[PDB]
Amino acid sequence: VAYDKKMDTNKDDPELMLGRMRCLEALGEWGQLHQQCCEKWTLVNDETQAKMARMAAAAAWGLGQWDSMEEYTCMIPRDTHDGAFYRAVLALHQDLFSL
Repeated sequence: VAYDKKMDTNKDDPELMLGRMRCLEALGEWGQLHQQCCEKWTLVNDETQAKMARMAAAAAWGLGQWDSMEEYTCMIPRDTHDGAFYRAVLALHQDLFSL
């Protein structure tokens, strides 16, 4: 509700969308989350796309679009735990039982 009010003013800079992507994440609603993600994934910077990448992957898995999951996951840095985990689940879904 707070971010709804806060953004009733206008669309603004980063650190301001990430919050309500996160709340929609924690609430567990994925469809609206992906609706938001697609509308804005392009017209935003890269290091910010990096910030929303994990959310994009999680919502995409929620909707079962691995075609979207694979294009989302190719940005996540390798040193990150969640990046490795999501790459592993992506590969396991497509039956590559060696890597």
